[PDB]
Amino acid sequence: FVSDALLVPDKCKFLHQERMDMCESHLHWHTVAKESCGDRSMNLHDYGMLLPCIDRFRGVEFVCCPME
Amino acid sequence: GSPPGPPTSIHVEEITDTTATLSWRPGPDNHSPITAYTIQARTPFSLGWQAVSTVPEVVGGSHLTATVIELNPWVEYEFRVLASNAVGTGEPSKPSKKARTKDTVPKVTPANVSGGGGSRSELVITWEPVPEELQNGAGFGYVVAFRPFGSTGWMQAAVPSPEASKYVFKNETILPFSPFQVKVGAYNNKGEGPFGPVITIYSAEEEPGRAPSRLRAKSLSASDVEVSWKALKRVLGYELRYWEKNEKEDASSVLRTVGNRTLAIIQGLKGSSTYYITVRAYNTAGTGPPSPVVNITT
Repeated sequence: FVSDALLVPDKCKFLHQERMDMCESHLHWHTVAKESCGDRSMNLHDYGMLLPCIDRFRGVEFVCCPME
Repeated sequence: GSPPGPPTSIHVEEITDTTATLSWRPGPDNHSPITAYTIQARTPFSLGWQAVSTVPEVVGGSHLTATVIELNPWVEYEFRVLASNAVGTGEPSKPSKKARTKDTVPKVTPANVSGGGGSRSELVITWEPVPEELQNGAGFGYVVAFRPFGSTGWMQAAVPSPEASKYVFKNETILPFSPFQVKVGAYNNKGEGPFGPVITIYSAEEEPGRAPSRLRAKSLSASDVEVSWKALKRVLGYELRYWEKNEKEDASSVLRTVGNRTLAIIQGLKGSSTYYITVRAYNTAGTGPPSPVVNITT
């Protein structure tokens, strides 16, 4: 497994999260990213999975960018 | 009238990222009032037992508790206390139970960030992994940033292994032997540390496009032969590939030269035998197409 390289334009932020105890689905890790950009007043423009543990992962990486 | 005895029942009242509050029970004063206490500690990264700084700076004989300061976050410690009277310093106490300090964000960057090499369409980024005593927490990983030199934004990726020392990015947009700006950071469960300074690493180059030509050979002895060819993306040397008449090219031996030497000598051959020899250029991206084969006898 190799983590995806995400594109981070100017004033965007690269974020990531993981927990060696968890083993969650892709859809769960998406909602983690979409909400984290949301309560920062930013949109989700790019994301990928971290640490595979069947279609389940221990982490996520994503990019938030300002709105409008 | 001799030095005092050792304290007993060393206990850790609390522990933080850098401090540890300790308590202990006094031993015999050996007819001389204990004037002060002193504290030592030991980690897997210390040269055995070492003295520590405390608050207060001087732990008096009436003090059965003190705070050790200036510890290393996320490090497993054990402590001991020594009594000291007017006659002299006493025997150390027994070690406390092991206690790991609390964690924090990493304060260091990966050392010796560098890279280069690989096959075409690849960008190789390397770094010296952070040793355990500087990681400052569980879940230690790395963040790698890179971009073509002069670009606006960055490409970034989380590399979660604490022992990760290499990240390889492959893409059809990677131009051969092109410069990239690269910086590598660190992180653990408590947050992210700082990035290192921006360095320039070049992408992988392309293997040689052409074969050497005019391959000729002549024997020097029953086991030694001299091989020469003609010169031609850059080249760092040439690779010989040889096998005897009753063998195949794929199950052969290899020999590599460095530079533009254009000549080479093969040892270890058998006398009165026929061999086949192939010369092939190479750089860091691999080899190019081979030259037409030559046959020589010993």
